[PDB]
Amino acid sequence: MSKSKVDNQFYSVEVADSTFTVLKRYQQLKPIAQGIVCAAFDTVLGINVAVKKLSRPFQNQTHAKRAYRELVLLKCVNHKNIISLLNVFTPQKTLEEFQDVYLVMELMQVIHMELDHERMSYLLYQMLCGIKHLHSAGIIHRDLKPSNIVVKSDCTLKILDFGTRYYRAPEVILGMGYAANVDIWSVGCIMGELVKGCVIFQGTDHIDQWNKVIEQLGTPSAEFMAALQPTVRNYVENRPKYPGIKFEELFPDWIFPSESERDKIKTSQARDLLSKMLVIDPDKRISVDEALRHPYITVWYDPAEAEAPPPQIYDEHAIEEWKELIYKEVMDWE
Repeated sequence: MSKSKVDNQFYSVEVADSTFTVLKRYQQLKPIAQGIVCAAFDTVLGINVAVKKLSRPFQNQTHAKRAYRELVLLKCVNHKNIISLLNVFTPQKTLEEFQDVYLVMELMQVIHMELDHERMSYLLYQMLCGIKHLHSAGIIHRDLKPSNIVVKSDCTLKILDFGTRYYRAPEVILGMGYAANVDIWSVGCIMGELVKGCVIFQGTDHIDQWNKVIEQLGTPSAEFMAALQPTVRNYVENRPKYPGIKFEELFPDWIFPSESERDKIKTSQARDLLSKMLVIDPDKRISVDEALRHPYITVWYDPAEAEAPPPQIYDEHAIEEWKELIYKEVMDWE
């Protein structure tokens, strides 16, 4: 029983100050503190990938920290709707000889694209699947925005990062402390932007960002303001009062698809979901679980995507302990 050659045999290519020694599957390598990163083509998967070399990551405590967190964090969070770790390998064949770690990542407009309800609800479904998986691995994104989401021509969506002010939730703006559903506010902002064709809350500065929120959604409840630090409450109380604009005025029927009788029902569904995500008070904001079960979204629901279990929940060593810990993480990828 001969072993797979493209997956087990290495070639070297010189890049800057370092020999890149990679599996034969990774071809046409081109360069693009953490380490050197080459773009490549994975001939097995038939996709573009980024190959990152970490040289002697165990040789420094601070480098070891970075390396060990990145390996365990990226392993926790692999999902079809997240830019994921595809492969980890080392050319070296024993703990004693172990020097280098290679990480392989997937290498990767639609705002202003004319979408129908089918495509919009699918993009939103996929965003929510990606956020749920992150939350289940104990990661809150906190920084969701159009410029860290990619869509393929077939409307397959992936989130690029998981560690501007337009997409940040009120509780973050006012520094109240936050839970998972900060990410729901961001989804609301992106959904609003997709439909309305502009940034929903476009503050000229950090002070104006709050003004844009209350101007459109209205002054928040006594309960929300009671939860603020007294100095923050005092500012928020002294703002002019706003009643809020009805979501039928902010997001009229005619800016959603209106062709069929199905479109009319889906527009009410879309606006209903939007009215439950763009809620100032996070205690009253829809959760990711409830959003995935919302009639607008749940037509796409597949346990394999929505309940895709994370391999583990993400939460001072000697040089030789760090080395051993990193190497065992590489050996899990066979």
